[PDB]
Amino acid sequence: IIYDDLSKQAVAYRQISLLLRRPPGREAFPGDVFYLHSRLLERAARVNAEYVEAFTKGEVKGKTGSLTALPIIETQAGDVSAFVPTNVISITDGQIFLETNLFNAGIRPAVNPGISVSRVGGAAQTKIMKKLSGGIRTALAQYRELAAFSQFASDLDDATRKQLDHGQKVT
Amino acid sequence: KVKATGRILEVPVGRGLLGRVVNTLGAPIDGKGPLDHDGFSAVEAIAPGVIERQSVDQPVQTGYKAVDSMIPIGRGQRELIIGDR
Amino acid sequence: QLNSTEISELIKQRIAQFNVVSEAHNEGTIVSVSDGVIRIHGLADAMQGEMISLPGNRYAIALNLERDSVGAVVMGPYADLAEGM
Amino acid sequence: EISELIKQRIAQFNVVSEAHNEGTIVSVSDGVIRIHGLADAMQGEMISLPGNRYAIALNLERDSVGAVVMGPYADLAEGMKVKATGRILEVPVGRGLLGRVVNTLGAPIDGKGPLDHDGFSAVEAIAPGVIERQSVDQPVQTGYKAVDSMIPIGRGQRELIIGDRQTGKTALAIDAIINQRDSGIKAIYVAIGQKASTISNVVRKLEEHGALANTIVVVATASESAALQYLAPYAGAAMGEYFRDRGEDALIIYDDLSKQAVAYRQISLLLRRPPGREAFPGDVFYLHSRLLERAARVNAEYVEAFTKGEVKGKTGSLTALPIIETQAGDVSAFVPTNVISITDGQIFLETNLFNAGIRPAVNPGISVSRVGGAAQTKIMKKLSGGIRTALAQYRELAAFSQFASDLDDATRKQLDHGQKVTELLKQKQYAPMSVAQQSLVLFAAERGYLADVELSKIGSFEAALLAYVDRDHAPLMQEINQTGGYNDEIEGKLKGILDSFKATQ
Amino acid sequence: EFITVARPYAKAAFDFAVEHQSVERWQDMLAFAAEVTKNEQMAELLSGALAPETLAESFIAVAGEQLDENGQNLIRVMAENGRLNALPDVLEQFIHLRAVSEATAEVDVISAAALSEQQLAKISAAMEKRLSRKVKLNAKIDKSVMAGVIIRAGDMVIDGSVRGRLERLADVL
Amino acid sequence: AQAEIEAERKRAREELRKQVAILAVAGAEKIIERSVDEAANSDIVDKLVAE
Amino acid sequence: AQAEIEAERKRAREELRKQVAILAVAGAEKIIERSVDEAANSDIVDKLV
Amino acid sequence: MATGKIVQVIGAVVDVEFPQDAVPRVYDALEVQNGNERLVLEVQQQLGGGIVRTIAMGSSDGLRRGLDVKDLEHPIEVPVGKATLGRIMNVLGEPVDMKGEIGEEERWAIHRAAPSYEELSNSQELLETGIKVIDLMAPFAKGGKVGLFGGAGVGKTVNMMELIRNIAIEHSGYSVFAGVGERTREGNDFYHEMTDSNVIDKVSLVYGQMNEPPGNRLRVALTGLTMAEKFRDEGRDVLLFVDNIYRYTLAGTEVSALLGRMPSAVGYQPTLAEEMGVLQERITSTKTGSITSVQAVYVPADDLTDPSPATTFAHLDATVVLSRQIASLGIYPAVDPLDSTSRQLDPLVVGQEHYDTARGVQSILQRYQELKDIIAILGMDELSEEDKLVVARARKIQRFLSQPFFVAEVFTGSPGKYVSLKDTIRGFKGIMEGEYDHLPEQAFYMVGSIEEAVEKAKKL
Amino acid sequence: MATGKIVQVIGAVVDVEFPQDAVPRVYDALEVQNGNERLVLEVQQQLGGGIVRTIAMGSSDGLRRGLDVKDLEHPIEVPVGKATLGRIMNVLGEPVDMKGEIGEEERWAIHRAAP
Ligand SMILES: Nc1ncnc2c1ncn2[C@@H]1O[C@H](COP(=O)(O)OP(=O)(O)OP(=O)(O)O)[C@@H](O)[C@H]1O
Ligand SMILES: Nc1ncnc2c1ncn2[C@@H]1O[C@H](COP(=O)(O)OP(=O)(O)O)[C@@H](O)[C@H]1O
Ligand SMILES: [Mg+2]
Ligand SMILES: [Mg+2]
Repeated sequence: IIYDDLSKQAVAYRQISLLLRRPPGREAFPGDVFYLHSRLLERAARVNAEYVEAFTKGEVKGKTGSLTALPIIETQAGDVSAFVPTNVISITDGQIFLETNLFNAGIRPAVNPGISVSRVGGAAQTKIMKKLSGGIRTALAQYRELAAFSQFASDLDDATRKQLDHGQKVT
Repeated sequence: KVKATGRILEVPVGRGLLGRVVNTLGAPIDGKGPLDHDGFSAVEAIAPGVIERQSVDQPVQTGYKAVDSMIPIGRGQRELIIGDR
Repeated sequence: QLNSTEISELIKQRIAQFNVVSEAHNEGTIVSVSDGVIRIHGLADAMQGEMISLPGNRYAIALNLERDSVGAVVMGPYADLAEGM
Repeated sequence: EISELIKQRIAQFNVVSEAHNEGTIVSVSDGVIRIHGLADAMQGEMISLPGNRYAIALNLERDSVGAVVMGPYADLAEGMKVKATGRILEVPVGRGLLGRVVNTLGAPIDGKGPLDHDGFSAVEAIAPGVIERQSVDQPVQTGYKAVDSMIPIGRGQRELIIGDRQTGKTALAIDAIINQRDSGIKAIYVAIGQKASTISNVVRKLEEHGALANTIVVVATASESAALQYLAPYAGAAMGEYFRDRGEDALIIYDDLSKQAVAYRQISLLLRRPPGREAFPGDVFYLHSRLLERAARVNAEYVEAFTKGEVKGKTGSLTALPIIETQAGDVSAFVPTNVISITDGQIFLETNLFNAGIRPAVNPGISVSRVGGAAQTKIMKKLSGGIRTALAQYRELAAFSQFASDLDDATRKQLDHGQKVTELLKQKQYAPMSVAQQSLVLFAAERGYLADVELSKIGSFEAALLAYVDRDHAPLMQEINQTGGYNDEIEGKLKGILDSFKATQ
Repeated sequence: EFITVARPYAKAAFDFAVEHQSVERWQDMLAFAAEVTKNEQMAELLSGALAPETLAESFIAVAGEQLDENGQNLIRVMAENGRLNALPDVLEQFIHLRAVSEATAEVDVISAAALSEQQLAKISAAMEKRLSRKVKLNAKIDKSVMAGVIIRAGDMVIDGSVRGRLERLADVL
Repeated sequence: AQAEIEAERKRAREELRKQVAILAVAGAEKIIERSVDEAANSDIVDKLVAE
Repeated sequence: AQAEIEAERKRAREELRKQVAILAVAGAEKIIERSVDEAANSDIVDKLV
Repeated sequence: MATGKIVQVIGAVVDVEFPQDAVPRVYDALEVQNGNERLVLEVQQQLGGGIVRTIAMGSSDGLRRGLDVKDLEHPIEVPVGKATLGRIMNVLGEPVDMKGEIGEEERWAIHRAAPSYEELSNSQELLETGIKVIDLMAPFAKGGKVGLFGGAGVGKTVNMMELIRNIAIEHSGYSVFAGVGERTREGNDFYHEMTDSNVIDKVSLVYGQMNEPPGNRLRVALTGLTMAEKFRDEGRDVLLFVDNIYRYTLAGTEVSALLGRMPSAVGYQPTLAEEMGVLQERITSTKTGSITSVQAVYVPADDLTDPSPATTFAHLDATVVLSRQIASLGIYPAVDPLDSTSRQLDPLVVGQEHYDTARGVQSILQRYQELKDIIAILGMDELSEEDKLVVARARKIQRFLSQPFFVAEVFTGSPGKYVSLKDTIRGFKGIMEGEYDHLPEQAFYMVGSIEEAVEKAKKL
Repeated sequence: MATGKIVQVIGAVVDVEFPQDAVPRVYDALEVQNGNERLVLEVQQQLGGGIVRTIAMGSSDGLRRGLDVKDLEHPIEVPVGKATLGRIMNVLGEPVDMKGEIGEEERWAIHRAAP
């Protein structure tokens, strides 16, 4: 399931809440905006085969059902400190950050590694992907560090130089 | 005058919704005729408890190299896509 | 539960005369004075944007016509004004 | 043994009725009770609840009193009867509670029996008037070389220890208290919103490393109600203001005036009072202002008219060291800027010096002392004037030191000497240093006896010099610790001592 | 609580009843208004959002045995402000105001058993010397007092029970 | 270590002394509840009604 | 000394159980001025143990 | 018999009117039939004549005005004792593991006062952990409080699972895990992990997840303490792990305005510091017994200045500040050695060589930080040689702080390493004394002892 | 004769109630016998019904809810002219020095219009 804009839901709930005269909180959002999105998102889950068999009154046996969710949020000028982004970032199992700078630079899809994580991680991969992807994750993060640290040194150590090139290749 | 039907909001649910564009109340808006629902379900329910879960070990493939290599998603995960406009 | 600008001598006048129109609609009494904003009672024949003439040669400009009071801003020194003028 | 005293308590009893006002509790919430009745209630009176708890009458509204509970409140209920005492809040005072740990009400939590206070004082009192107050010109030695050399404290001054978390604010204050073991300056430590195990660790250090006999410890832990935290510092000031009005010097430390401000904010918001800049109430300035302006030095006429002619030529004082915590070093926040305007000098404790290991991490140039060198003793005044200039010159020449060399030898000398005087002004936590020890160490830096020793041994050099001086020339140390005097004969003797010590290790 | 909104109307009524020498009639009129305002159907009419003019007619008609000056106006003006639930408080406000002007105190006495009517008359004359009012004692037989008496005189009280002294001694220990 | 033991002495004495205080006053309450007469209630009240 | 003060309290407790017999009848007449009934001393020993 | 009626239901807050005699006192429980569902309410305020305002310990949906309420004349009371070991419970101490009744001998009220000042007991009995950076920079004693501060995704949970592995298995005493506001998946993954490792027989688990109404998330922390305090009063040494202290304060924020309170500085409740104090002053080691506790602390927006993390800093004996920068750079665990500290880091109570090593390490890394932006703009060639030296040793030290964990093996595909305290000191002293100056930086990255640094250096 | 009563005290803010004929003008000064001292209040706002809201020019501690308040017709009036030279005064024009009474011939109100 893909929720297109949990931000505009938060905005609709704020409108309803204020018209009803409930006390406003930070940025005028009501306090149960965290409860709104948390009760919504914790519904996406995987359930053991005993739950499936109990629910379907015996019809289905040996199967685990699952619901996956991809909520989307818009931040203004990349501000993560705002209320609704803070709530959803706190609730979810990870983040994909998409950035204006990367998109304009032409890195599309404009994913920023090292600011995006998956807390399920390696468990949710095929064994081949698991094996190949572990090296990539570190290589790009440390590549951006070296690329910042060595903007001006015209000559460099080829150990570092090697890494730098490899990072441009994977990017 | 307002009557109080003592029932919470329920929505058409089933296999016959696959391919249908529907409003929040379950009314088709694609104009392709009525739904074929497998009964109704309640909109506001509670989630499965700790004992009823199972861990996530199955992948859902994005198809994007960056996502599926660096930020993998599994069947039951709750990934947030965040950024500017 | 705030007191909406109704007070005991005025209430006693309404107790004595259940219809208020016995006083001329051209006059009223100051009921509060707070930092320049003044709050008249009466003036059923006043319109928004009038020049309400205070005692002395001062004016106050009607800004709010509420159900039971006019709110005005005093053009000049306000500190001389009391209740009941 | 026991029960004849209980018989005596039966004897010491009152059998007749007496009369008072009586109120009924209308509401209970979050430590606030609304009381109907008490037409004779007055602002700041003590209301006696059932259970020997007090409440303080804060709001007087037209039909109800809003009172804050000084204790566990949760068992109070609507329709309980509350009796009006007629008392503005009093606390015990005297020498009998010198050496003991009490709460804001002055009840001992020490566990070591009751107090033998000589009487009581109002928690709220007006400060001494303009004409009743005398100029500060006597030292309070803190025992840290950096503070006592650069940022001198005088008997009556109100220095501010402002810094970030975990930078030694408490360590500096309690070392100040420990150095008073043998001065006539009594000491008070007020612990506002500190956690109880931290307080207990401090109190044990106070007995172990020296004397807790000279200090009154006032405690309001983070588990106690906001009313007790808020008032605590005023109760400590009433205990120190006892000594000031008797003719004796005292030193009070208030630990986290930011926590007192937070407690007052809670009380104000629960009483519905209109909010200000950071939700703090409008009179948050008038909280700390009226607290700290009780710290004063007071003339002999006042102390002779207060005591009614028992002491005659004394001048009492009460030095204050409030402690403030900034958040990420923000000096423009509301409570810090209030307190910085109220006080007269601050000891600014920067965090990245502390991380660097230069402990104590005082930061000169931003830390000043508005009382000046009239608070220093003479030998400390003569031997400290150059230190300020040498560190100022090291601030600017530190930038050069990072990456550059083969500068002019004038500059090279100046920079090096700056880096080694910086190395000299650091010391271990629970070692306080007497005026003679500080004096000679500064003389060693100022007269150049270190200029050939400008290497890592400076710590060993100081420890060896202090041992040597104690071993051979202690009557000089007695004479300097007595007088603080300085002259040509002392200057020559200090030269002779340094010249001899260089020949040793 | 309605005490604050009661106060302007209770003062206007009390200030008015002495202009027309009928305090005693006004008091029972308000006790009437307080008893009807408790009725379960009348409270539904009060909560029912009629406009004040037609609601005023729907209340004034049902309470017709009242003077033109008294009933039809006080009930209407409080109805426009929606204060009619204040009426049980307007009553007590009115009574207190009267007891104030008449220099009276409705002293209460509490005891484990009846007093000898010499004890009680002594109590009256002594409270009238302690205060400066004509007192009006009313007793209560509370067995927890065990012995002695409590005298309560409005906001002020005078404990002479043995139970209070027993629990005071228990804390002097 | 002597001062620490003296603190435990005072605390143990005080706890016993408060226990016996509570027993004494509960017994006095029962004695008051049973040993009483109307001429003694009136004798007490005649100290009260003087004020 | 902690075991000493324990056994000292144990020795005191029995002797204060005697003294508290006295105090109930003394104080329950003290609180009413008039003397208590000698007969009513029945049910006082209930306090004892 | 039932004795009160519901008069308002605004969101999660329910008002009940009672007779003006026998009004329920604060923190009492009340009971109402929400249809077939028995719903508990907790009393928060006595306001007005006969009315009490209360919070639902369950969903507020399905309540009508005029429902009857029965007042239980006690607080929420929970099972305590051995019968709680191996069982998951909710805030009310009802089993959620479907294994049947708890079978408790005794039940205790979750609201109780903290130990008196004279009850507190001093300790410096330093625990050893496998983690290099923590044992170097922030060692902690048995009976102390430890806080893990971080923003989202910096390693709070992975660290706490590692510390549970290293400390709890050697610990022979019972432990409590309080999952305040935890993700339901992570709670199931933990339960299965303990069940497989066979350590579930010495842990009691209380779980209040994100989906639950605010009263549950508010009060579940106190049920954790009430169980740990029962074990402490039996005289045991107890390990208490709290999954987020932050979502207790947040559960207070959500309901605070509906309770009528005026808002405070950042929208927090006016009672934030008292609410934190009353909870955190119960978590102490008394003369009878010791509680040792590890708490994770969420840092909203990654600013350590926000009132909620700012107040809790003043309660803890050790504070391990994790940082998002170091995590983004890929160094794990992401501990900031400059911000993190312990009050047990004293030369008197640690070995004086430990203290000297720690002061050296911190001095060096601070000296690197100020050079960073200078190199970034003006370039490395405009350092001097002794700074080029200290910038190299700084990088070697900042690699040797990294470590593989047994519980962070699934993420990275490598075995897990446990380093003894002595080996940690010996390594960092050797690096600072330059005995390994000639080895590359990667020879120190993701390794165990310095003997393993020379073995991997040989392979390099 | 003192013609008003205190009706509220909230911190430094005191509210007093007068007859409807007697209500003070906006910056008038009032005096209360708090304890044994005299407390000056400055009026700030005329709320309705004869209540005026005021700031206490001094300590607010010890005020009961029924004390009688005297209404001065002038604002705060202070000694002016040559007699003030060399003297230290408070806001109310009273000596905080101990030299003695200021021998003024004239007292002027602190509030007036600009030239
Ligand atoms: N001169 C010193 N030398 C070495 N260590 C010191 C010195 N002074 C203080 N410390 C150490 O610094 C740490 C913090 O000290 P302290 O607790 O006084 O800081 P703080 O600013 O009071 O922190 P908080 O504000 O959190 O109470 C303690 O471990 C203390 O032992
Ligand atoms: N030591 C580590 N080794 C490998 N990956 C780690 C480590 N620490 C954190 N991570 C990665 O960062 C994620 C976020 O940290 P985690 O503790 O799961 O959540 P939080 O830090 O918010 O509690 C982990 O799920 C994992 O993906
Ligand atoms: Mg500290
Ligand atoms: Mg986590």
